[PDB]
Amino acid sequence: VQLTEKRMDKVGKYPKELRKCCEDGMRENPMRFSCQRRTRFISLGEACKKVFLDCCNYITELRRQHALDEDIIAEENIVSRSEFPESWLWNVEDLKEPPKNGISTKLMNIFLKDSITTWEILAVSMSDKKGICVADPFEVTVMQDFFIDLRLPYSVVRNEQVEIRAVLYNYRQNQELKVRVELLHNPAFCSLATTKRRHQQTVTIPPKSSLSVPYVIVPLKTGLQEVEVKAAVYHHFISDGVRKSLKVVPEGIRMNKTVAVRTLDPERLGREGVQKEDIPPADLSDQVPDTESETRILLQGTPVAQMTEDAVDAERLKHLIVTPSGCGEQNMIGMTPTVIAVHYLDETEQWEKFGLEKRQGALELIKKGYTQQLAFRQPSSAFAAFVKRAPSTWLTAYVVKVFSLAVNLIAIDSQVLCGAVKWLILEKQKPDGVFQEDAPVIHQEMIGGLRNNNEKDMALTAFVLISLQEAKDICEEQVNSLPGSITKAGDFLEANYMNLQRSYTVAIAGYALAQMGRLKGPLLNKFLTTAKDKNRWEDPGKQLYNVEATSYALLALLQLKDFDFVPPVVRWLNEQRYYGGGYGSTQATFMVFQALAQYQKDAPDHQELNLDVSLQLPSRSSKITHRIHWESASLLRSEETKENEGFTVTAEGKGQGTLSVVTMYHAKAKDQLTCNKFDLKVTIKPAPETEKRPQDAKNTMILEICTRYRGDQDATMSILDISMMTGFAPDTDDLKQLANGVDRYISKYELDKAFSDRNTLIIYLDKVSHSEDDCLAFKVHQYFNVELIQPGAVKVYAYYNLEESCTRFYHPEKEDGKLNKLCRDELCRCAEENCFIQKSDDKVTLEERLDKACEPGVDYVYKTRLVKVQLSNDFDEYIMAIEQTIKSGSDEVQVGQQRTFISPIKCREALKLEEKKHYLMWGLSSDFWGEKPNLSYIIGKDTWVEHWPEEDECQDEENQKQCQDLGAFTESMVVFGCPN
Amino acid sequence: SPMYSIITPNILRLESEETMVLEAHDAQGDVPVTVTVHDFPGKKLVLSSEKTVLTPATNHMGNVTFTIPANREFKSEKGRNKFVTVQATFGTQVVEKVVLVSLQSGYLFIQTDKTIYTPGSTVLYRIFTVNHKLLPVGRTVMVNIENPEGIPVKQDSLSSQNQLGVLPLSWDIPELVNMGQWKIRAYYENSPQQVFSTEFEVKEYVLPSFEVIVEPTEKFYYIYNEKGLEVTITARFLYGKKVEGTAFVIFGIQDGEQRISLPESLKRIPIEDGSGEVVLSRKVLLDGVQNPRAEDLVGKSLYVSATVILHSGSDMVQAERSGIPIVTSPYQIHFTKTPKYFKPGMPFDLMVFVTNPDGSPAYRVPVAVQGEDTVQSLTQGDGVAKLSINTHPSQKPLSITVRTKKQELSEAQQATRTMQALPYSTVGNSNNYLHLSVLRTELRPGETLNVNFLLRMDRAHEAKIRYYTYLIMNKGRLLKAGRQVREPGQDLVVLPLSITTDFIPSFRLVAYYTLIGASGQREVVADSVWVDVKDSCVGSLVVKSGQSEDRQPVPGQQMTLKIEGDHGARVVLVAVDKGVFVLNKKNKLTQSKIWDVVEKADIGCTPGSGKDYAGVFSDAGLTFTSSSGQQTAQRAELQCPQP
Amino acid sequence: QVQLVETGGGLVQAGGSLRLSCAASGSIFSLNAMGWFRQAPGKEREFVATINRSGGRTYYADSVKGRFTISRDNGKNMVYLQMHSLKPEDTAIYYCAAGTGWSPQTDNEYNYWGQGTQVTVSSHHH
Ligand SMILES: *[C@@H]1O[C@H](CO)[C@@H](O[C@@H]2O[C@H](CO)[C@@H](O[C@@H]3O[C@H](CO[C@@H]4O[C@H](CO)[C@@H](O)[C@H](O)[C@@H]4O)[C@@H](O)[C@H](O[C@@H]4O[C@H](CO)[C@@H](O)[C@H](O)[C@@H]4O)[C@@H]3O)[C@H](O)[C@H]2NC(C)=O)[C@H](O)[C@H]1NC(C)=O
Ligand SMILES: *[C@@H]1O[C@H](CO)[C@@H](O)[C@H](O)[C@H]1NC(C)=O
Repeated sequence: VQLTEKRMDKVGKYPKELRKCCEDGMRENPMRFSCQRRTRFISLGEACKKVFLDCCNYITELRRQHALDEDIIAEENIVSRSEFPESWLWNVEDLKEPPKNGISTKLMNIFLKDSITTWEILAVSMSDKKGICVADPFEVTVMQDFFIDLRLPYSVVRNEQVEIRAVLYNYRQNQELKVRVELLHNPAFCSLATTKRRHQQTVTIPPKSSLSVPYVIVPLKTGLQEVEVKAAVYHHFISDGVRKSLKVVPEGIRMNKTVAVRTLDPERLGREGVQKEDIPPADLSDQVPDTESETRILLQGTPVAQMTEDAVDAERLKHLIVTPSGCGEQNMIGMTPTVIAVHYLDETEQWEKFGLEKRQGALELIKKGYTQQLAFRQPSSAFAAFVKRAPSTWLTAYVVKVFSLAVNLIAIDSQVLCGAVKWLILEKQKPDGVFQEDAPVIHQEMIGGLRNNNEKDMALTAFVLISLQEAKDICEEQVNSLPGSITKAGDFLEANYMNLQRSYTVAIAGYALAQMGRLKGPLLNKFLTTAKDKNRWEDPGKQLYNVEATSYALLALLQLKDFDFVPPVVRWLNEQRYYGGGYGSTQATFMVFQALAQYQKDAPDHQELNLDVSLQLPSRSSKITHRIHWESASLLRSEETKENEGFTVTAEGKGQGTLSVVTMYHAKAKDQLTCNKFDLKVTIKPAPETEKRPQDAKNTMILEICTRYRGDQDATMSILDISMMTGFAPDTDDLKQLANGVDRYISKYELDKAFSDRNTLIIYLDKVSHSEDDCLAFKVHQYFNVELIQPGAVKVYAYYNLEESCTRFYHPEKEDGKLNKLCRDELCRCAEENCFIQKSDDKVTLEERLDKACEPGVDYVYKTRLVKVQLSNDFDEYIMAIEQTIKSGSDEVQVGQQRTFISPIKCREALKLEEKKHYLMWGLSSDFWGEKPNLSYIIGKDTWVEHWPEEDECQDEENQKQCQDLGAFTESMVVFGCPN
Repeated sequence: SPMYSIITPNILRLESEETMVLEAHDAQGDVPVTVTVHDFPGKKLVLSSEKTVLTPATNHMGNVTFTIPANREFKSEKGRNKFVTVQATFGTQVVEKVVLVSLQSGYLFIQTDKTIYTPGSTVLYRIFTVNHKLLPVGRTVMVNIENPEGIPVKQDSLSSQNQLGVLPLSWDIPELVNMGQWKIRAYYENSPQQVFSTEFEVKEYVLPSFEVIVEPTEKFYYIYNEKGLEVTITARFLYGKKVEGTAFVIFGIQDGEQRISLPESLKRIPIEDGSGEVVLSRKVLLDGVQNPRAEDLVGKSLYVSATVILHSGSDMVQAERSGIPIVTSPYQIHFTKTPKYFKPGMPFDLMVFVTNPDGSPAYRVPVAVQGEDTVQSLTQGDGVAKLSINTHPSQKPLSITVRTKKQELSEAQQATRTMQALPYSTVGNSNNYLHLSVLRTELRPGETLNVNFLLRMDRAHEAKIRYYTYLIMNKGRLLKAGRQVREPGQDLVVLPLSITTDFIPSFRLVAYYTLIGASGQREVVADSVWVDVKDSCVGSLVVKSGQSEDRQPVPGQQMTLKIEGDHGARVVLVAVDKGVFVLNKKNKLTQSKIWDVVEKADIGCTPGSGKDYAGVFSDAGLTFTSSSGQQTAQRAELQCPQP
Repeated sequence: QVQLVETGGGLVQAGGSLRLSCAASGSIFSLNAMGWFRQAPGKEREFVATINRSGGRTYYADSVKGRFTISRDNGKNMVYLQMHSLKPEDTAIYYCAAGTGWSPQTDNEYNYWGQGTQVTVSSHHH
């Protein structure tokens, strides 16, 4: 009863075609949906559905028996290994010494690589007399019999109890190795090794095998720290050692919240004199305690200076956008912005001052983009958003547009472009002039209204017309029906133009009609009227779509050569930068780039750059006067300050630019207060032990994510951005089952690690239904067991409208208290020293209290009373009450006011507080902290905390000695001052 | 009587030195000859006069070596073979022949460091630019890298004029790109119609916890062996620790490029100590139901798919063993190296090629001919064994049957093969044949080969033969040409052929004599031979260790590397892992691949004879024409007619 | 790789002393084990002394436990063997050997050897 051979034996009785559906039906679905609920998600298999149900029902009732058992499918036609060691010794040398019997000899001394593998050097000779000669491989078996491997996680969050392990490999066959393995000490984390003594231990490795030696460390400081293990063998002369770098990340999540963005322009705005502009400080009502914050002030001399400078540099082009790129339109970062950037620089003749050498680099970037984009192509030149999906009309037309715009820069194959135009015109355009879309919706303007969907055809047809407006003389001999398609599309747009209710449709349709010269009269009036405040085309509830609509409308205005309605639209488009200096989605950044770039077609009485921007920063001691001029290599200047303040900026002179004020801080792990346009629930539940896990894994758990759209229709494109907990990684088997099976629930996964905090897992969803919850679950494996784990984040957001989001956090929440790594040793007292002062082992006198209290840093000395205790899984909050200010600090506080002290979780057991007990506490002016509620004293290495026994219990033996000392302390700190 | 003979390569390669040998028979005075080549049609000249005179001091042998400059004309862009007309004027008598042209301009070989990559790695590739003589030359070549959709994503265009025929190139695979059999195309800027390609797979990034090797004990399957196919399942971790687990293995039959998975052979064997043996019995094997017999399954192949699951984890790795042959005999007899025509009466040499089921050459395999099976001939290292038969002079089409007689075998496992050979055609039924015989050895440059000339003819006009005309065909070009004297009354005439490094890798010898025939007409008796030299380097290069067997070097050690090459030659190196060099299918870059490519572009199609008197020159890759009216049938086929 | 040349031997008094210098022809760093071996006529190849790559760890055979002292100067690429309190039974051919670092007391893990030098310790009279 192996029940695997039964499964495969039953699979072997279906036709070879349409045979995968029974295989995927036999699979254990991790999101344990019944057969009839999985047959709802199967796409194209009509006979497959019945087959999927037949086999699913089968194996499911064969699983109802037998409570070692093997229940995995044995598949076929899959190659196993890749990632072989990188090649080296790639050089061209020649022989030019006198030959010996016609054979020249040259000796070349080389350095072997640090890899344990069998290299095989291949040689080829080319002689201009005796021709060519391919040599035999010279096999070099590089081997080492004692090799030490250090296993540490990807990143560890501060104050976590992780157990790294040093695996020792012994390949000696006749010898059982006795070796002394030692962990070196680093003051940046509490290890079993200190400065007082080493942590060296003697172990014995069996022959032809390994041994794992564990070390538990507690990171105390954020940054890249050195984990170094030394191994010295106890018999031979082999001494090996490993020194790896472990990065320790802060306790929250990184945020680059945009403080404000202000258009720097003294001529059209700022009236008399010149423009003054106040910039507020940041919110930071949730900044993680004891974390730094950096404010980057960015001065763009022109509206499109940073976007170009980033579009040229390779290792900076992907910083324009805060969302991943794993789909047909998203990948277009590799082309579009670099394309319009190079064109903007060509039209304005700026490569001379900027640097000619970079142009070709940009072109190579475009080449790479083009290469990447070719991966989404189907037969007959049709582009789908994801492989194994129906080709989309919108994406195909958009790729046509970008490619036809790119034929000027790099070599674009006319077969793909022309075949795509042919696919669009011939297959997707109906004699109605309407373009059909038989794929899932990508843009939320592609789905339109329901009972009347007239505008649904309007927006798509206008977009495809904009696409074909730039492939006029580029692709025509292959597809000669471009004037007729433009005719029919423009006719459908110009006929049903008075049926448009949304401002986006009006915008993009107006630009499509203006490109042909058909925007005039009632269409012109109707178009310009909808613009609210005559500087933005917007709809409530769709935020980035308003940036797109304003961009398309600006292109319509520049197409009509109208130079009156533009400056307000430029001022509005320049101040929509919400996610860093750039924008959220791809389409927003692209269209704003195109429009703001094409406002500088020529210089027809247009503003030339010569600004005199002075900034009075409170953190700095003097004014800061930046002067960016035209005909300068860098139209960009930036400064950085490590203190968050609200500074005043004063622009002057002639020139229109941008002031981007962005900060960087770490927010706490609290779930979203108000989730705008998304419902999201995340739960994590442990998996059974007997259920098999990978070998290196220690514990396996199930992660379940359930989301729902709150809109009137289904969401069009959604991202699940899951940041893993420390030491965790997803099970790629389940991800493969969900992304590639017949019952599809995931478009594709990524695991796109950008080297920021913990590694992320991006999941792509074609849609999120509003009629139900799109639950999906998968296994997560903990390869390093961690205690005091800080929770992980799961942020959902719509790709083309980032304000539709919901950020939730998940945690196992183990029961009633904290299980840490065994605290008996000094490894623990070391960790607990960090978060509150240390007492001399009950040898505490009031004279000592006076010393430590009369330190020059001691700003406040309070007598608190523990009112409330709200402890979380990342930071415990003690809502205290001041009963008497024995020494008030730099912050005014009244007797009886509450102050909420924050403490790290790792210190909870070290403090062991009880509610409604008196306490003596003191600290520094640095202990005060900026949050709201304005109750922020961080209990740190300088915060004295001691339980004050009440008057009724001073009649006990262990208390009176402390009571009298505390009273003498109080009066000796009120009546008598400090002499130090 | 005056007879001006012209023979030149049957297919003229462009930008290559083609030697033309023109003669003057029965004429004792010296005739001036200037040869020119014209575009067909038209009077467009692409070669100068190329002067020479044929003085009796050189026995009337001429040299007019020339190169054909590459130009576009006569529909080299519309699917026609742009023929050219050669002119050979002997005083006033002019002999012309329309010769086929092949725009080839040389060879391009592509070196890839790996064959399976990861999306994100670097591809180090080099282009080698040589001509038809495999010497480095400076040409302009276009290098395009194509995705499996056939879209060039990386276009380059460079000249290897002063880089000594090598072009180092690199490309970084992006993180998201197509998956499949990516190609690298390389073609000459002058001859884009000729493309060379090397393929590689990008696939994806996978790192298994353990490797599983699944292979049978026998490198083939003998059908009548009821022991079954015994397959070994070994599995070990990637660091030398044997895997403990269990393997689900299944068998099936690969007919052509399709398969029939057998759901009756699925077995679960325990993999203990990294070892596991499973057998596919002939009982279950015969039970595949289509038509049940054991001789219809010959020619198909088997395949073994194994899925090993680890005991201590959920890890699972599968491997497949394909390319295993189902043979009726563990040896194969091939007449592909044996001529397809025989001369009646005079003995026939058979170049019987003995090989193994995997295509490898056989060694020490006794073979014999049916009928006169009382002969003893063993196979050499190259895999060729000669079997001579003394045939009778008749009009019979000779049907030969050869079988191997290797004992210590059941002699049902001995294969037999039947070839059909058509007779020769003498002009005028003159019974005039010449036979060239050589002793089959694996010879090297530096040796001297005795070429046995045989001449059988009637007693009349036997004193008219004082000279054999011998020409050497090497890599498509004419290497050496000359005369071999003969005293009348001799039946065997030995030619001392001095073999140098130029005869590599294979050469065809053409020998003919012309005379006034007994039927009254012009008689041209001819015969050729395909002689295979050991396929080794024209030069020499090896790479060995340094001072004193640097034993199992440790990572980071500075080991001395000794390079042994030719004087005045660039040497390119690339250190790749064994794990990628081993699994690259047959896409390696070896010397044998180079020689196989050069021999694949050979003009001659038949080993050593022709259908008639002029078919010998055509089958040898030569156009023969005369002033007396003897010529070959012109070819319009750039590729040989495949049988 | 590296080859070695031993010098400093010869004939010496019964209880005298002499230092044997082992010259290397390459890089002596990264050589974990550097060992002196002796072979007397009518004796198996026996072990004398080994020194670590940086010194500190020294292994000696019981026959020369306190009488001999092996040293090394990595800067000069030299290994020294000082022989104090000689005994007539020490008459042998002393070799210098480059090793791997594995099991230095045995002679199987030394892939490079030298030429050797004859040390003859003559007894009193006889
Ligand atoms: C979130 O927001 C943060 C804001 O901090 C982003 O992080 C920053 O990204 C910036 C670029 O996007 C980084 O800008 C760089 O600034 C460097 C300056 O650093 C020092 O400057 C002082 C000034 O005297 C020097 O002495 C020091 O030696 C350093 O240089 C520049 O060096 C760097 O590159 C240069 O820029 C200049 C012009 O600005 C060029 O002329 C020069 O050729 C070179 O290109 C660059 O400008 C900034 O450091 C960086 N902060 C950190 C520490 O990360 C995040 O990337 C945003 N994250 C996301 C995901 O959006
Ligand atoms: C012409 O050159 C070839 C090649 O070396 C040679 O075989 C031939 O003998 C030469 N011609 C004469 C007349 O010697």
